[PDB]
Parts: sequence; structure tokens; C-alpha cells
Amino acid sequence: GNHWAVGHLM
Repeated sequence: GNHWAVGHLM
């Protein structure tokens, strides 16, 4: 679906 919380790596 939507990419709400994805890819939170600095």
C-alpha cells in the first residue's frame, strides 16, 4: 500500500 514508515536509516 502506502510507504508510511519505511526506510528510516541515516
